[PDB]
Amino acid sequence: LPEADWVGESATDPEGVIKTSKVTWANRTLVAEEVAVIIPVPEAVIDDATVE
Amino acid sequence: DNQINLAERDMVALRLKARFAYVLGVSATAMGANKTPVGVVTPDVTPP
Repeated sequence: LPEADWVGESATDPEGVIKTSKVTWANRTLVAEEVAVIIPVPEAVIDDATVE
Repeated sequence: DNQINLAERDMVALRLKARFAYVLGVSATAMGANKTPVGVVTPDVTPP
């Protein structure tokens, strides 16, 4: 965030100067990553079983 | 050290300017060639 302040009045003092300030932004990222599994089985066990 | 930044101090200024010239018509008359059109009374410096 920027930051305002009380200025005062002077042509010559360190006060009466309006101080400068900065708004800033940053980056966030969605990065896609892969989750997986392999599940191997004998084909004869698929053939013999009573369920899918 | 004498620098004033107007916007940085919330100030303004009036700049006032003029452009002027002057010429004296030292020139010829019926009396001669380079006659001056002005004379002066100078102040008294006597000690009386």
